[PDB]
Amino acid sequence: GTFTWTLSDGGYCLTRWMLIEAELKCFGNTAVAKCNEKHDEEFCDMLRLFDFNKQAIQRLKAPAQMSIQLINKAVNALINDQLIMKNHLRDIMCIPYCNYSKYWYLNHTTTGRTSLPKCWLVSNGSYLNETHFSDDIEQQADNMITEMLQKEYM
Amino acid sequence: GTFTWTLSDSEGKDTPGGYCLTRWMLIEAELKCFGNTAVAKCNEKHDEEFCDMLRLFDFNKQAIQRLKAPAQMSIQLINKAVNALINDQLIMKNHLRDIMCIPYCNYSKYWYLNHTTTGRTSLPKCWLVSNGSYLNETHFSDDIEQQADNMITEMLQKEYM
Amino acid sequence: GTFTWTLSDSPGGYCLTRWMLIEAELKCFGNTAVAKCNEKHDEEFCDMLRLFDFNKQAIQRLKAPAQMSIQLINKAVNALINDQLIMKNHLRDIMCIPYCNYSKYWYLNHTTTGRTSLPKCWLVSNGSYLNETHFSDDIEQQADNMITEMLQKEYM
Amino acid sequence: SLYKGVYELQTLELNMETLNMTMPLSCTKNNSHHYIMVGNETGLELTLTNTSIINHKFCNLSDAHKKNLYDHALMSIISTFHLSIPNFNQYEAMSCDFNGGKISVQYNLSHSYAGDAANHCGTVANGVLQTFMRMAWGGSYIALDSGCGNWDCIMTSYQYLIIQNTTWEDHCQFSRPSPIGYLGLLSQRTRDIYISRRLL
Amino acid sequence: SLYKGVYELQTLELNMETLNMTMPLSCTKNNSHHYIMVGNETGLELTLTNTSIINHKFCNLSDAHKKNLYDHALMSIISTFHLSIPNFNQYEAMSCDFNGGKISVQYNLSHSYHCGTVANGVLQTFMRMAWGGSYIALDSGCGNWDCIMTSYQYLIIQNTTWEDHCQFSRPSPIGYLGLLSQRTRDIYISRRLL
Amino acid sequence: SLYKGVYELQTLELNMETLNMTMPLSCTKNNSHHYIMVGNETGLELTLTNTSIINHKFCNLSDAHKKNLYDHALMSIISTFHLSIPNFNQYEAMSCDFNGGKISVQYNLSHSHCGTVANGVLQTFMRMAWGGSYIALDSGCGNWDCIMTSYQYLIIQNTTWEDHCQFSRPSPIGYLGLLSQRTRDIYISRRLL
Ligand SMILES: *[C@@H]1O[C@H](CO)[C@@H](O[C@@H]2O[C@H](CO)[C@@H](O[C@@H]3O[C@H](CO[C@H]4O[C@H](CO)[C@@H](O)[C@H](O)[C@@H]4O)[C@@H](O)[C@H](O[C@H]4O[C@H](CO)[C@@H](O)[C@H](O)[C@@H]4O[C@H]4O[C@H](CO)[C@@H](O)[C@H](O)[C@@H]4O)[C@@H]3O)[C@H](O)[C@H]2NC(C)=O)[C@H](O)[C@H]1NC(C)=O
Ligand SMILES: *[C@@H]1O[C@H](CO)[C@@H](O[C@@H]2O[C@H](CO)[C@@H](O[C@@H]3O[C@H](CO[C@H]4O[C@H](CO)[C@@H](O)[C@H](O)[C@@H]4O)[C@@H](O)[C@H](O[C@H]4O[C@H](CO)[C@@H](O)[C@H](O)[C@@H]4O[C@H]4O[C@H](CO)[C@@H](O)[C@H](O)[C@@H]4O)[C@@H]3O)[C@H](O)[C@H]2NC(C)=O)[C@H](O)[C@H]1NC(C)=O
Ligand SMILES: *[C@@H]1O[C@H](CO)[C@@H](O[C@@H]2O[C@H](CO)[C@@H](O[C@@H]3O[C@H](CO[C@H]4O[C@H](CO)[C@@H](O)[C@H](O)[C@@H]4O)[C@@H](O)[C@H](O[C@H]4O[C@H](CO)[C@@H](O)[C@H](O)[C@@H]4O[C@H]4O[C@H](CO)[C@@H](O)[C@H](O)[C@@H]4O)[C@@H]3O)[C@H](O)[C@H]2NC(C)=O)[C@H](O)[C@H]1NC(C)=O
Ligand SMILES: *[C@@H]1O[C@H](CO)[C@@H](O[C@@H]2O[C@H](CO)[C@@H](O[C@@H]3O[C@H](CO)[C@@H](O)[C@H](O)[C@@H]3O)[C@H](O)[C@H]2NC(C)=O)[C@H](O)[C@H]1NC(C)=O
Ligand SMILES: *[C@@H]1O[C@H](CO)[C@@H](O[C@@H]2O[C@H](CO)[C@@H](O[C@@H]3O[C@H](CO)[C@@H](O)[C@H](O)[C@@H]3O)[C@H](O)[C@H]2NC(C)=O)[C@H](O)[C@H]1NC(C)=O
Ligand SMILES: *[C@@H]1O[C@H](CO)[C@@H](O[C@@H]2O[C@H](CO)[C@@H](O[C@@H]3O[C@H](CO)[C@@H](O)[C@H](O)[C@@H]3O)[C@H](O)[C@H]2NC(C)=O)[C@H](O)[C@H]1NC(C)=O
Ligand SMILES: *[C@@H]1O[C@H](CO)[C@@H](O[C@@H]2O[C@H](CO)[C@@H](O[C@@H]3O[C@H](CO)[C@@H](O)[C@H](O)[C@@H]3O)[C@H](O)[C@H]2NC(C)=O)[C@H](O)[C@H]1NC(C)=O
Ligand SMILES: *[C@@H]1O[C@H](CO[C@@H]2O[C@@H](C)[C@@H](O)[C@@H](O)[C@@H]2O)[C@@H](O[C@@H]2O[C@H](CO)[C@@H](O)[C@H](O)[C@H]2NC(C)=O)[C@H](O)[C@H]1NC(C)=O
Ligand SMILES: *[C@@H]1O[C@H](CO)[C@@H](O[C@@H]2O[C@H](CO)[C@@H](O)[C@H](O)[C@H]2NC(C)=O)[C@H](O)[C@H]1NC(C)=O
Ligand SMILES: *[C@@H]1O[C@H](CO)[C@@H](O[C@@H]2O[C@H](CO)[C@@H](O)[C@H](O)[C@H]2NC(C)=O)[C@H](O)[C@H]1NC(C)=O
Ligand SMILES: *[C@@H]1O[C@H](CO)[C@@H](O[C@@H]2O[C@H](CO)[C@@H](O)[C@H](O)[C@H]2NC(C)=O)[C@H](O)[C@H]1NC(C)=O
Ligand SMILES: *[C@@H]1O[C@H](CO)[C@@H](O[C@@H]2O[C@H](CO)[C@@H](O)[C@H](O)[C@H]2NC(C)=O)[C@H](O)[C@H]1NC(C)=O
Ligand SMILES: *[C@@H]1O[C@H](CO)[C@@H](O[C@@H]2O[C@H](CO)[C@@H](O)[C@H](O)[C@H]2NC(C)=O)[C@H](O)[C@H]1NC(C)=O
Ligand SMILES: *[C@@H]1O[C@H](CO)[C@@H](O[C@@H]2O[C@H](CO)[C@@H](O)[C@H](O)[C@H]2NC(C)=O)[C@H](O)[C@H]1NC(C)=O
Ligand SMILES: *[C@@H]1O[C@H](CO)[C@@H](O)[C@H](O[C@@H]2O[C@@H](C)[C@@H](O)[C@@H](O)[C@@H]2O)[C@H]1NC(C)=O
Ligand SMILES: *[C@@H]1O[C@H](CO)[C@@H](O)[C@H](O)[C@H]1NC(C)=O
Ligand SMILES: *[C@@H]1O[C@H](CO)[C@@H](O)[C@H](O)[C@H]1NC(C)=O
Repeated sequence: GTFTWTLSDGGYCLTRWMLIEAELKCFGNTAVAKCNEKHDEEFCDMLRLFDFNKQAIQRLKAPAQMSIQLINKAVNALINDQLIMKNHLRDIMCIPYCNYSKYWYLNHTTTGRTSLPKCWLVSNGSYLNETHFSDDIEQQADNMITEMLQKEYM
Repeated sequence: GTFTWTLSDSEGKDTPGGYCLTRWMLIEAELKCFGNTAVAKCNEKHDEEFCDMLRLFDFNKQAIQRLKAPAQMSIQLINKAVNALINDQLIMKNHLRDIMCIPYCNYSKYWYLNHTTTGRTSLPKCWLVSNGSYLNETHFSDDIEQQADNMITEMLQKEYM
Repeated sequence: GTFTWTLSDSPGGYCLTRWMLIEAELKCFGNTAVAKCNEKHDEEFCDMLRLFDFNKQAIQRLKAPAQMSIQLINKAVNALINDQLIMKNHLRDIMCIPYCNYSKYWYLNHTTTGRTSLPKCWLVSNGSYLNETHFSDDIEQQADNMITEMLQKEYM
Repeated sequence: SLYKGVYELQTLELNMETLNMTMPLSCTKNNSHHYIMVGNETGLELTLTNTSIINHKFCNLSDAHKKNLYDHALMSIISTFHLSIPNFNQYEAMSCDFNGGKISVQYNLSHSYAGDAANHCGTVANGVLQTFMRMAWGGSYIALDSGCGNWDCIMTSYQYLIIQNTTWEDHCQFSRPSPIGYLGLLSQRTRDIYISRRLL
Repeated sequence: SLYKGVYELQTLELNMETLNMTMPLSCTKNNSHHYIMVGNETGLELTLTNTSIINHKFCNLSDAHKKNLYDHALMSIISTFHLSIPNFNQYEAMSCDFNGGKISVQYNLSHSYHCGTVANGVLQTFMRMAWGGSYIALDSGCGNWDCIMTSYQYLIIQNTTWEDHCQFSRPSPIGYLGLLSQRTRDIYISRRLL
Repeated sequence: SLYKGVYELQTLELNMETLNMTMPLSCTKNNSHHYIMVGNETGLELTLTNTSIINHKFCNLSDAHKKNLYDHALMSIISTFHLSIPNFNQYEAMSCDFNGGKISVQYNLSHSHCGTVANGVLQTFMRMAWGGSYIALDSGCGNWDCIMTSYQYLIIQNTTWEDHCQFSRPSPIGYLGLLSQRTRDIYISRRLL
């Protein structure tokens, strides 16, 4: 059916081991909460796989023999497999797509507030230039401003 | 993929967007009617055990009224209809919580808040179990309190309009 | 599970061309109606928009095969539609209650703004279509929904 | 039809033929002949009849596969249909002939001991017909003894469901073409099958 | 108690017994016995024992199918149960007897003895089919997945008549409905044409 | 890069290596070699070559299952790959050897060109080793149904852990992406099944 896993830990943090050449990064509840409603965010699906792995290791006995049976059952509660299919279709059709590696987000200069990361797209073996999707970056900047203003008006 | 069945019209006196659990649907209890502001959430969220059960009960009720019965019972209908009624990954979430020693919903018991002067209720949440029995009120008092504030927030927004 | 396909953008909204309709030339829908297809899992109209948009993109972007292939559509089905709406209308048909057969839709159009609601499926019963007097409740609900939206637009 | 003097009720009818290049479309011609079209060249004819065309119990599906002379688009459709039959067990009920790459599949929907109580809610027909009903859903109900109100004990007067390859032609006289029947079956196939061997 | 001075905490217990007309319901009787009921007439008995009922290595399914006789609702439940066992490969571990339309399926858990073995796979499915209170069945009961095991030697599934055996836990449709989704997810390839 | 005078654009790159203990991770070394790693000990090597290794027509899966000497995590991966091939009707195309618990699987891609075996096998490959899988194809994109490569064989064998990622980073996506479509495009091979 649809995802159900709830991240266990407000906000959510990615530790140093989960990031390439980076230290601990934390996102607040406004951005994290979006992972409980949207079905098209690659970042949120990865966020659930990392959280799942963390809990599975801490809570279940590890067998001497390696096994992937837990993920074969848990996977549909964790990720949207049709998001994977969407990026696959974009790839075969020569449309820029997410390979779930690099993500970008906007970070407010005086408050440290961040957006939910969006996937940096790739095409023809490389990352797209910022210019090429600067329109989506600009739209997200306005979306962040809009949410901040609404909170001030509430 | 995603459930599509909507609840049938429950009663001719109760708000049409709400839903009633009749006496035959409850253990040792009389008729309980939930308002539309509770029930409407069953058309939006994919993480409510109570709503999945309402759809199974409503489905059963309609199937036995609208379809011809066979001489022997068949389960072919539910094997096809279930996907339209419940989130099977909600079942999996509760399965995983059990194996990992995390309190979980076994779908038998639910709790809700009921306003003492208006009769307004929340959508019921599942009462969780752990170590062979039910969790204490204290143990999930944080969720009870959160729902109480969510109900207050919704009523204030309605009054504001 | 859930759908993910994003419809190709119109500057906002979506429009059907003449070859997509039965003798009705062209019809364009506003962005505020089309946008609802990204939130709802229960709209037969939105699922058809995705199958048509997919068909168009597959034709324009992929090299034609020597012979027709079904592999592409099978891979894309869940990305494009909610298969449980086929199951829903199937259940409604077998239980003898009005249901959507996906060919005909209706919507309300405000005569002074030109804005329309998202189309709803015209239902059928005893092998034929129901009457505006049979599903009058849904017609009126759509009118109320549009009124609320027009008032919000004036407010904003 | 101007509601409240403000909202005109307008309609839209979709031309699903423009989808023929990427997905199969099915329609009903009349009570006995229903079709699934692929692109603008071929498709399947699904006929409910009282006359058999296959009069043996061989299929040799594995030979067809090795030879690879069949149109893959059509074999895919046959596979989806067959695996969508709930609780299939009476293997003798189906026979086939794939000679030359042609596709021909015949279900025998005949029920033995018909006058034994209702004795009509577990036979193959009760399945094969349910699967059919979905494959040609836009108009298939017209071919049943009872179009609706009966899910489990569905019967028809026809004795055989014969599925054969057919060239493309415009046969959509009763209903419009639609991709929906086929698409719906794709999430149902294999969901409710019986185990025939300890290792599947 | 009373929350915020205005809300009373109230509960529901759902009588899932009324769902018997449309879907199988399962419950637990005690540590060794579990049940799956169909309507108000029949169902399956799931027994954890130290004894055999079948003392051979055959499971003629292609004679059960040719002859019908068996109750289709119950064969569908058996097929769901078996297909959901992950990585089943030890075909000798299961024997059955469908003579006359009766249902009898026996799984040998001693056959495969620690973690990641066949017996554990059989139990992982068991633990879900009778999920509502299945914890009673294990030597441990939590904190383990591929190391789930019982001291019992056999899991035996047989057809019975309807009887109210829901003494340890209440009946619920959830076990069966849950297993319908991961029906073929962990099946190994055995035949290339598959 | 400052947007609206308010937000700085920042990046994040995920280290999917920490997911090794729960799920298989695949990556690209070069055009001929791609890998699937399991845990921190083993995995599969997926090689596109012009050299055959099995050189016979047998694939003794039933024997392998009875003996049970294979690593179950890897047999599971092989089964997911095989059942994901959209129109596999040529039993002769896949030969295997599971002797001693070893895994050796060989697909013959030589009959290529539309709707062929190589097409179906390569499409599955494209997803299993998705991070960089396209570099091994004659046409990177714009062609779904008539996919070709110059390599005659796809050989999958059990290997050991080592850092085999040069072209792309490890990712769980290929495997997980295949699981939901694992049995969706299969021909009927039996009347009763
Ligand atoms: C959802 O549910 C609706 C509700 O029922 C359903 O709508 C119905 O669809 C059918 C099929 O499209 C419509 O049937 C058409 O009816 C007209 C008129 O019929 C009268 O006149 C004929 C004259 O021969 C009489 O026989 C008949 O009894 C009536 O008195 C027919 O003219 C249509 O036939 C033509 O189109 C067919 C399809 O293309 C051709 O196969 C057929 O040969 C006819 O073609 C003519 O035009 C061609 C050029 O365009 C020319 O080349 C030919 O030589 C020929 O001249 C057809 O039978 C029915 O009216 C709809 N009912 C309603 C209430 O709207 C939807 O189909 C269903 N949707 C889905 C997906 O299931
Ligand atoms: C979700 O998780 C929870 C927690 O794990 C689980 O809750 C438990 O459910 C079971 C099943 O209903 C409850 O068990 C019942 O308990 C009563 C009371 O037992 C106590 O009091 C008696 C008093 O004499 C003592 O003897 C006893 O030792 C205990 O102290 C029992 O009376 C129930 O048994 C009767 O009903 C059974 C059928 O359900 C009969 O088979 C049985 O023989 C008994 O029948 C007798 O009485 C009937 C009248 O009621 C009469 O008609 C009969 O003819 C006959 O005379 C039963 O054992 C258990 O208490 C619950 N635990 C908690 C903490 O609440 C949920 O079930 C689980 N849900 C799901 C779906 O998984
Ligand atoms: C999503 O899509 C993107 C875009 O395609 C893709 O990004 C690319 O990922 C690869 C894989 O990580 C990156 O490749 C690395 O590049 C560095 C730098 O390369 C330059 O310098 C070397 C110096 O020798 C030159 O040869 C080269 O031509 C370049 O000029 C390399 O250093 C990396 O190789 C080392 O690390 C590998 C393991 O990480 C080893 O296997 C390899 O042998 C090398 O190891 C040696 O150095 C190590 C240093 O720490 C040392 O520890 C070892 O012991 C040993 O001595 C590697 O080739 C590539 O740059 C990315 N491209 C871009 C545009 O960013 C994503 O991966 C893809 N993601 C997913 C999930 O699909
Ligand atoms: C679907 O059915 C049609 C028939 O209704 C099949 O068409 C034709 O079938 C014959 C069978 O022997 C093919 O063989 C021979 O072809 C030569 C070609 O020159 C012809 O001279 C012979 O008289 C004889 O017909 C014939 O090629 C084939 N037609 C075409 C255009 O290929 C059709 O093949 C069936 N579909 C599939 C997928 O096979
Ligand atoms: C299996 O489920 C069915 C319901 O789905 C259970 O039967 C139902 O039981 C209730 C209470 O006994 C019946 O309600 C009342 O019946 C009397 C009959 O004279 C009527 O006058 C009242 O107005 C009211 O309707 C209900 O009708 C009945 N359902 C049916 C179809 O008859 C059944 O008991 C459950 N079986 C088991 C073993 O638990
Ligand atoms: C369930 O599975 C277990 C294990 O596969 C079966 O038990 C095994 O039975 C064999 C004999 O059939 C035992 O081996 C031999 O036993 C004789 C006894 O006199 C001895 O003289 C030989 O030297 C040899 O040891 C084997 O040890 C035993 N294994 C275990 C773990 O108990 C059991 O029979 C199966 N039961 C059913 C109903 O299928
Ligand atoms: C496979 O992935 C696991 C992660 O799931 C990698 O193991 C992890 O390695 C880090 C660094 O060695 C361990 O961090 C430790 O934190 C404690 C905090 O008190 C500190 O005292 C230790 O000195 C150390 O820094 C982390 O615990 C460990 N995780 C697990 C589950 O053991 C592993 O290296 C990866 N293997 C391969 C081949 O990539
Ligand atoms: C079911 O049998 C187990 C195992 O007992 C042994 O193996 C049997 C196949 C048979 O050959 C027995 O005679 C053997 O003793 C029982 O579990 C063991 O019980 C003993 C105490 O009697 C204890 O020391 C062991 O550690 C237990 N082993 C395990 C795995 O827990 C089990 O109690 C028997 N079940 C019943 C209901 O009697
Ligand atoms: C399926 O294969 C069987 C082989 O046993 C075919 O049956 C016989 O085949 C021999 C040799 O080809 C013939 O001389 C006999 O006359 C055939 N007997 C009958 C009754 O047909 C069978 O024809 C094949 N069926 C299909 C559909 O290919
Ligand atoms: C399943 O069917 C096979 C084949 O009929 C049975 O094996 C035969 O059993 C009979 C009766 O004991 C013997 O006379 C035959 O010699 C056996 N061999 C065969 C293959 O014919 C088998 O016994 C059946 N299942 C059971 C109950 O064990
Ligand atoms: C399991 O099912 C079988 C088959 O329905 C039941 O046994 C039948 O009982 C009737 C009683 O009149 C006899 O006429 C049949 O000949 C029996 N058939 C068989 C195969 O034994 C059996 O009783 C059921 N199990 C239980 C515990 O009731
Ligand atoms: C892969 O398949 C090709 C074709 O099926 C095999 O090549 C054939 O080998 C025979 C000799 O055994 C020659 O007579 C044919 O002319 C060859 N055909 C082609 C197209 O090359 C090849 O041997 C197979 N590879 C393996 C390892 O079995
Ligand atoms: C594998 O061997 C085949 C030959 O059996 C190579 O195929 C062709 O070889 C000729 C040699 O003159 C070239 O001109 C063609 O361009 C090759 N065709 C293709 C599609 O490449 C094939 O190149 C060899 N593959 C590899 C990876 O070395
Ligand atoms: C692939 O798996 C096989 C089987 O486990 C590995 O070969 C075994 O290696 C051990 C020593 O570690 C020997 O004792 C066994 O006799 C070997 N068995 C066989 C069948 O060869 C093999 O090494 C693994 N592949 C790689 C690259 O490590
Ligand atoms: C198909 O042939 C059989 C003989 O084998 C007939 O009995 C079928 O007709 C049946 O009886 C008639 C009187 C009518 O009630 C019909 O509905 C029954 O199915 C015959 N079926 C057809 C369509 O001709
Ligand atoms: C409950 O907790 C106690 C702690 O000592 C433990 O012994 C007992 O087995 C637990 N019960 C269940 C059902 O897990
Ligand atoms: C069929 O016709 C009857 C006539 O009374 C009507 O009540 C029913 O609603 C119609 N609809 C369906 C789907 O049967």
